[PDB]
Amino acid sequence: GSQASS
Amino acid sequence: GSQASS
Amino acid sequence: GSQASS
Amino acid sequence: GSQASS
Amino acid sequence: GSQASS
Amino acid sequence: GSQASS
Amino acid sequence: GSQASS
Amino acid sequence: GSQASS
Amino acid sequence: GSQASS
Amino acid sequence: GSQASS
Amino acid sequence: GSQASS
Amino acid sequence: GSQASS
Amino acid sequence: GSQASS
Amino acid sequence: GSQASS
Amino acid sequence: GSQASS
Amino acid sequence: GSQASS
Repeated sequence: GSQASS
Repeated sequence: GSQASS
Repeated sequence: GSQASS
Repeated sequence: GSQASS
Repeated sequence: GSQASS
Repeated sequence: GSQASS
Repeated sequence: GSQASS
Repeated sequence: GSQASS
Repeated sequence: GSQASS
Repeated sequence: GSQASS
Repeated sequence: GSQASS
Repeated sequence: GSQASS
Repeated sequence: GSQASS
Repeated sequence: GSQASS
Repeated sequence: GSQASS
Repeated sequence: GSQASS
């Protein structure tokens, strides 16, 4: 699973 | 699963 | 599953 | 399933 | 704009 | 803009 | 912008 | 911007 | 910017 | 699993 | 910027 | 697993 | 910037 | 596992 | 900048 | 495992 926050 | 927040 | 928030 | 919010 | 495909 | 594909 | 693929 | 792939 | 691949 | 925060 | 690969 | 914070 | 590979 | 903080 | 490989 | 802090 991939989580990306910006 | 993929989560992307911007 | 994919979640995308902007 | 896909969720997209903008 | 939001695009969601499943 | 948000794009979500699954 | 957010892109999420699964 | 956030990109998440799984 | 955030990129996450799995 | 991959987590990326910026 | 953050890049995470797994 | 990979974690990247910036 | 942060890069993490596993 | 890889952790990278900046 | 931080690079972590495993 | 690899940890990198900067």
